[PDB]
Amino acid sequence: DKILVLNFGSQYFHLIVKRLNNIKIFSETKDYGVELKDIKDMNIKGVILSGGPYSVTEAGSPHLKKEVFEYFLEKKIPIFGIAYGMQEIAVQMNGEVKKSKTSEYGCTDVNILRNDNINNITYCRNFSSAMDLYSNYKLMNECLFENIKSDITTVWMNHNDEVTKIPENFYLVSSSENCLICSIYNKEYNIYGVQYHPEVYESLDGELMFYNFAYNICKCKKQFDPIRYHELELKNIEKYKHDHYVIAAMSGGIDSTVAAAYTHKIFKERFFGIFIDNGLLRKNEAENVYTFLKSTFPDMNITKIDASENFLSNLQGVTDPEQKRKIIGKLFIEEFEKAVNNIDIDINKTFLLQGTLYPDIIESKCSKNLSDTIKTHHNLKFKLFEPFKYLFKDDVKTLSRELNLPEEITNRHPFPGPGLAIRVIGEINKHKLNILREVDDIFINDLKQYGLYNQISQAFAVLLSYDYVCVLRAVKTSSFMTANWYQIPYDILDKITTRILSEVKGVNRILYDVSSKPPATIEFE
Amino acid sequence: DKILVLNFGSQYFHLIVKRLNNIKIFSETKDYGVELKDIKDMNIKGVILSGGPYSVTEAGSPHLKKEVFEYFLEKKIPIFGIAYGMQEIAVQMNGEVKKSKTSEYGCTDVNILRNDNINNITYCRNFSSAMDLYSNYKLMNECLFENIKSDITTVWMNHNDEVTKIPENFYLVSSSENCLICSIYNKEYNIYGVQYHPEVYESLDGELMFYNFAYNICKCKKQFDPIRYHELELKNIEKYKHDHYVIAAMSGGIDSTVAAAYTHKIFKERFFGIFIDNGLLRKNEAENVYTFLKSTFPDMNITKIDASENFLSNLQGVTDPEQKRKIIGKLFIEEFEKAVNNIDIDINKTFLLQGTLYPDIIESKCSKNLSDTIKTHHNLKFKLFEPFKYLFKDDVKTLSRELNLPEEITNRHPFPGPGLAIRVIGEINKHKLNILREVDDIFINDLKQYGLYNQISQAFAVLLSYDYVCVLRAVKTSSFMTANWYQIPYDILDKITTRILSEVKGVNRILYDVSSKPPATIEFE
Ligand SMILES: NC(=O)CC[C@H](N)C(=O)O
Ligand SMILES: NC(=O)CC[C@H](N)C(=O)O
Repeated sequence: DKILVLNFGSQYFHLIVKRLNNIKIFSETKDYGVELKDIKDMNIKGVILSGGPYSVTEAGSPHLKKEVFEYFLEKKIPIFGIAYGMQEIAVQMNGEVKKSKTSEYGCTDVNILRNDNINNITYCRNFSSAMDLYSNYKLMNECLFENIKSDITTVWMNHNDEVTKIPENFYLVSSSENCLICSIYNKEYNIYGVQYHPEVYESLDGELMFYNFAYNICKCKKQFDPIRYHELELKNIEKYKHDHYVIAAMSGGIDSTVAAAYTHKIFKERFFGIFIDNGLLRKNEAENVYTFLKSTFPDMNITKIDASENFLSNLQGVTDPEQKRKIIGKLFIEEFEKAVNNIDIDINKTFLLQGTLYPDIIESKCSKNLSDTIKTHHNLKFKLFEPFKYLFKDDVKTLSRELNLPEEITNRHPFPGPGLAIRVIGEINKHKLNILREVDDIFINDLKQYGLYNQISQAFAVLLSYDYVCVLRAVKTSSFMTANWYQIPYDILDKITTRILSEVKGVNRILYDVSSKPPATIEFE
Repeated sequence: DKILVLNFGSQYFHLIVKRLNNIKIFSETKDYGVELKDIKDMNIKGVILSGGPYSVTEAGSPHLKKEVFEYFLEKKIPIFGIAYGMQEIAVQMNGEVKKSKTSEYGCTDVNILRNDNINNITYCRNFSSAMDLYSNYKLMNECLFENIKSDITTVWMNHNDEVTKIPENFYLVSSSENCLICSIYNKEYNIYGVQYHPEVYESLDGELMFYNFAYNICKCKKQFDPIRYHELELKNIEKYKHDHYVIAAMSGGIDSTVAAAYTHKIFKERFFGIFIDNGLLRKNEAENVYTFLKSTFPDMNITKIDASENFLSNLQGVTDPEQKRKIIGKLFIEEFEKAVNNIDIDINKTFLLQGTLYPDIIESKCSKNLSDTIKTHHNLKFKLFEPFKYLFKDDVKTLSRELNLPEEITNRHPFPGPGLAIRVIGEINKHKLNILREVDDIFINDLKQYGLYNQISQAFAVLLSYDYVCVLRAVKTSSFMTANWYQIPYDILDKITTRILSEVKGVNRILYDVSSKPPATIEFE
């Protein structure tokens, strides 16, 4: 089952192939000007159209023959157009493509469209209501996007021309802030179209859309099941389990606690657990995180650090978020090294274990904004060990269940690097932290009691013997650069605010953030 | 139909009579030790028990005979106990009254109880859940409180002993923060009990509960209908319509615009309208308020003032709310006098028209907190003219409809004295006002568009080319010292926040206040 791929001049053409090789599907390359005789004798159950530096309507521009396109639809050959490829599918099928209003380059989020998802569009006036615009186009109920987490997906943009008129009898599937008709799907001829480049590493769900295309749509008979795994990288390092050591910043997050779980199984004695209580943690996490780790991992060597006093004194006076982040970052590297320099081992023979995920890499790769980022800490040059570099968050959740670990660790909302520092606005103090912790803990303990925690991506509190003002944050994260605010039922919401202003001393006003990202952010500072 | 009133030593006993005389019901006085023979020959269709400096259970304390109480219930004579009077009704009917945990003195709000109203109680742990406590007592569906605006009512407290055990087969009707079983009602014997003193001027709904008691419960045949009126005071001043003049601070509020409407009819030429644009007003109120007034009152002499520049320069640097209020107040008296000193008339022969209401007097009388107060401005000694001194807000709404005035003026939320000054936190600027006005106007224009404005007591925005944070305020006011926060439907709420962060330049975050009063307030500063 060879899937045919055609080149139009895309600088990402090899990535299109490399994607197929990672998902272990056979592939054969031909250009955009192949005579039918060369692809008729071959068994082909799919077609892919690449991008190209040319304009889809200008003179001398690369295209396909008229009779070769009428060869696919009759033989039931699913088509897939990328960027310039999508534009080619439009032009040949009575669709109009002209120069766009504004170009698109870099990381970009696109909205999957149902008749339900239409409400999630804010940019209606960019090209002026929600349904007032999508009444001109078709929709449906969700097949390319089978098994996708959210209705958003981060993709790689590189183009200046977009589609202007949807081809004959097509469904509009996706839209972006600067490209309305971004993705299409013909149910009749089983054709898919996309303006972005899913093959690019920056595109998060690129391999997922390819797996659904060739397997679940083109019906290729697999023949290659295992392939890429979290254990493949682990089975590799097994050949170093006596030569070197492995250290890890035990933070308490699911990413660090289930990465250390396997790396302790390999380096049973050569593994060092380093947990640092910066004093910027939540209520009782100074002990509960440590106590839990020692209990669940008895054989694991754990070194607990209390540099909280070194964090407070160094943050005194500092009110600017950037310098507050700069201090915490440049101080975390110190207390970590100092801890490593308490356990005498070969520095040139040791690994740096970092539960790093595929989305974490791109979030750092595609430099957009790093205020809401979680993995912050990502004079000693280590050989970095990131076995989950090609893995997802939902994946890690599955492994943590296989290890008989509780659900408490897999439901735990992602707690960022700088901690409560960017949650205490202005001057930071040990007193303000105490007040914020009392408020934050009540807020969380209730969300658990009434069962809303699991339905929220991330929830916390912000502080704005003086009486202070508190803000309650609760979001529904779709991508690392876009999120909504969770709509807490009022009856439940009322109880929390009632139980905070009554019990906690030092607060007389509670606010709830009702601003989305963009243009806002998850974290205040 | 004489209503019997009994004295126990209350210092407010005459007020109990004075209330009856205002509602024009016949009354006859006897003490707490009347022999039955004196009240049997008299036609009595009601009974009232007053307070007293004594304790209801101590030795030598004033009480009633056992056979005189068994005289009412058989002859169908409705009873009404006040403070010590209520405590007497309890003791004689197998109810227990002991010294309270904490005393109560001054203005106090009490909660009317249904099975619905139980959720409005926050002080459950003062004597620990909502229904967990009121499951021991009885409730019902709302007769003493016929035609009452809210489920709260401001009353006058003076006592140290409260009831501890509800008398045989009684309904619990009201509760306070320091007195659980505050008001009772026996459906069997038609008996009512109250810990507070409704006869006191400070008690807002004192005359209302008396009108329902004697008329709607005791069935007295009226014989006196007109009595107190808004026109009685107006018909009085008619004897000065040539001797003196009348000036009024035209603000734009319903209280000033429908008070000037009548006073212009009397002093057709001797009346002066003074509207001051302090620059702290809402969007376009600098002209819309003036233009409306001149149009609806063509014959009325109106003097428009633009002291906005005198308000800004004087408020520069001032960030403390108290001094911000102190400046505005001490400056409003200046621009008003200066305006009066532009119209040469006899200063010793002029009236000061002030649309003042009965609740406004008590709000100032019972000095609790004046941050949320509306009537703020309440070297020239005038003869004050307050014809609505004994009138309610709901009353004024009825008169403004009789004058064929639009609903726009009767739905207009009460806009306070200091204006947008206490809504711009910190340094005040002409720039910040522009940004706040754009946000506030959008917020209001939407509440009108989606029809929530009328269901809200008061709604506005607060600001916290720099990007600033905005807070949206929307409350359900029950009393001038207690209020909830309105629960805006999310779909509607989402649109507003979406339309502010997109259209308004200078804001990147929107918050919504979810704190009630107490312990918070309506206004930030
Ligand atoms: N990457 C691309 O395909 C961009 C090519 C060309 N600029 C276009 O408008 O499509
Ligand atoms: N005003 C009153 O009736 C108070 C009297 C007395 N102190 C009591 O506890 O009732």
